[PDB]
Amino acid sequence: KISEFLHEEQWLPTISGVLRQFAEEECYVYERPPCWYLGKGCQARLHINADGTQATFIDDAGEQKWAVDSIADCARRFMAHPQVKGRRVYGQVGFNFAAHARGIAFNAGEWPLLTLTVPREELIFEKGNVTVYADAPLAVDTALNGEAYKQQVARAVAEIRRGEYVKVIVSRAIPLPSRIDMPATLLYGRQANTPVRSFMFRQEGREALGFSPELVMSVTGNKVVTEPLAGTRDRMGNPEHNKAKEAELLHDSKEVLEHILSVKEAIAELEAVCLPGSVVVEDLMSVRQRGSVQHLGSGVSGQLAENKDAWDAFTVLFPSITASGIPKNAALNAIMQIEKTPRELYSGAILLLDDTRFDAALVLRSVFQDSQRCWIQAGAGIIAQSTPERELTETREKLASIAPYLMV
Amino acid sequence: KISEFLHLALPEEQWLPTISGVLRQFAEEECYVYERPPCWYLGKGCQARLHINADGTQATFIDDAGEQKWAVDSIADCARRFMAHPQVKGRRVYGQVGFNFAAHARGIAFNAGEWPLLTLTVPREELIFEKGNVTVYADPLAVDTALNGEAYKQQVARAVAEIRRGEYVKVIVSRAIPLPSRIDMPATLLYGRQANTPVRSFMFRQEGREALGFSPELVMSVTGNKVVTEPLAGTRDRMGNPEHNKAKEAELLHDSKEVLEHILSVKEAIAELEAVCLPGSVVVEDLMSVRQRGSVQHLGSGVSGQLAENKDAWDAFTVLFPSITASGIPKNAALNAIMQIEKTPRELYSGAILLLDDTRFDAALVLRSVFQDSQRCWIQAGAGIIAQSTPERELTETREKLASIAPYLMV
Ligand SMILES: O=C(O)c1ccccc1O
Ligand SMILES: O=C(O)c1ccccc1O
Ligand SMILES: [Mg+2]
Ligand SMILES: [Mg+2]
Repeated sequence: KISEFLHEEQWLPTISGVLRQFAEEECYVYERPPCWYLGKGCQARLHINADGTQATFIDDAGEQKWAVDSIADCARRFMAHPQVKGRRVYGQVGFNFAAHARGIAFNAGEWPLLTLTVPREELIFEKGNVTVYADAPLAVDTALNGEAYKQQVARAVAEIRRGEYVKVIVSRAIPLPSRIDMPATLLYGRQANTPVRSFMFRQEGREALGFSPELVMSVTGNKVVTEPLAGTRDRMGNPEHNKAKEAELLHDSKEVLEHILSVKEAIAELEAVCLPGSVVVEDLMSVRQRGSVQHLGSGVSGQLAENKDAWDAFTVLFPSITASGIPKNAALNAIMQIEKTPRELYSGAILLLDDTRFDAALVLRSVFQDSQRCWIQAGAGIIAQSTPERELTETREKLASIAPYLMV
Repeated sequence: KISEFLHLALPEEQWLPTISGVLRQFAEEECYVYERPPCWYLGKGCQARLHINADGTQATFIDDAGEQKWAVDSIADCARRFMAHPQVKGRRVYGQVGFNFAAHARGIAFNAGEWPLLTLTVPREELIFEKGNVTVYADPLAVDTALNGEAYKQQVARAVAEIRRGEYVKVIVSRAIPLPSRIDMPATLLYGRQANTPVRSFMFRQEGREALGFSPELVMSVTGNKVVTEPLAGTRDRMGNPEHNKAKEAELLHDSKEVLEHILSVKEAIAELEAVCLPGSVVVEDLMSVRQRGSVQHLGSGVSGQLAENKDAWDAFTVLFPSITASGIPKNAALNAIMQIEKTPRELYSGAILLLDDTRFDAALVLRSVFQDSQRCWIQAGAGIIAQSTPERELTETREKLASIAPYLMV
């Protein structure tokens, strides 16, 4: 039921308003051009806890515990539920969803593995209008702790060269001196970036926001698309510098090899769920501009096989190859061996599910805060040809996409 | 034309021998051989020919009514008029396109060789062999590949230095190996084929010029509105045991120099196809997998597209040719570097062989091939030179490739 219809550069500020006017209440914001989506409150929720041992459903009638033998079956059950079907669903998928779904052992973090929410209220910004439906920057030193990171990379490089795996994303968490103003970081960060999706979610005393550089996955009807980005240079100088960096990226043998290794894995992943011969690269290794950095990017698509749904596709595609590694399960393991803080939502997914689409954005270029931690996180794809010093610099170039725009 | 069908109760072992035995009987008549599995098409004589001379200044139609001079304002239009000729419609057409067709099309200045730029021929008689049946329509040289390796190395060095100066990104530098004698074509076909796994095989004789070879890649295939191109680039040997070969395969697939050399050419192929296709129809159906080609294995990708309404197979061919994998990047600068660096005309080397029928426009790249005319008898092979290339490796590469033809040349 459409409540109001008030008649674009005011979209940004309005969302902030909404987040503040109704702060300390649960909110989910998602940008998928030409629209913004803001959901508020909670009419139904599926919550999977940090170690994947409890699935909780909540709606107005109360709380239920659902059998959690398969998180994907829980997600399917939620989407088919009477309180849910026909409604837009805002979701989040933590990094360790992969290990849980994969029968890989893992150490649980603090954040949920998966949540899906039908909001009580919803604003939609489109065609210089909004539709309502109802029932002070901070300085961040991104060099600190550099040497420990380069050791982690040198370890990864040793493991690859020994043949333990081919690629792994090693990331570093940078703790922030104070909690940040999320609505103001959103506004200020956004104008600094050209992301494929933006998001801000506040739920159960935990907050995350970011400018997603790529899609994990998009499903429209029977067509599945994934969008691996891998291979990076800065775009942090004048146009001349940036354009020389673009040509350099296109012709650098290390960056190109990093890229193609991931596209070929993304092809094999889609092949596991798609009709034979339907998997094609629609865009091969073009440069994508993402704020402080520009990347090689490819679009791969296929047609889901008859016995495969968007959740089967999501479990194979998750996490992005470009945020985990190759082969995926060995990389996931190396990540849990090498990294010392839980990724939580970092390298996970933000979801928007509605009548026409399953949309899943990769969680990078993002900032996170709960009762215990406030941090940003960036990594780099490590291959046999990686240099620890260059990969450090790469994380810093990526961190410059979010870090300068953290408002206190 | 009158036709006859024969079932030969011949074992597989004897099929290739029978074909080259028939070729033997065509003695010194003009003829055209093309293998596109499951068939071998042999054409004999000439009923109708389009001839484009070496400098691209004269187009001639020839049939039983005599010679007619056509306007060379557009080779593509000439080729279109020939296909639409009453003499031609409904017949398989055997074509050859010389390296210099590129430069000419692109209004780049070239030095003409002696071979025609392009010819298309409807033969007078035809034989089609397919799995032991035939349909008729009627009315050991020793070659040292190391010799002169030093001169080639300097050509590679010069290309590399030119790339490092930013003149172009990639160029194929090739070397011609003069041969001691004229070769026996039917015996070369027979021995050379069973040692190769080419996309197409060919042999032609026309107006005192001959060529034969085992094409490793298809410039282009068009059936109806769908155009496929299959760029190959990046090489290792497969001259050893299956475990040596499997090692070389994994090594090819993960070598950053080879992977870059491959993808640079694929993206050029994609951009070329996009100029003549429906927006969004150009996709990569097969990304960078290993293809086995006799003495060598290569990375190949399969790219496809849907032709736009204002464009035909002739339009696709003009943009797709020569193979980026035979010229360079950017194409025009690479064609200029090849003309300044190489000392002999390529003629048909790195050109195309065409088989055109009702359904299809099939074009195979001329590499792994042998040429002979009134003046020269030679083989030829090159290598894709990028910033990372070393002259020693690239010489070795030309020799790995030459080994698909050199060992099988018969007198
Ligand atoms: O390492 C990269 O080049 C990269 C770029 C974009 C997204 C994820 C990545 O690992
Ligand atoms: O240089 C190569 O590896 C190559 C391989 C196949 C065809 C053309 C080529 O240049
Ligand atoms: Mg990288
Ligand atoms: Mg090569």
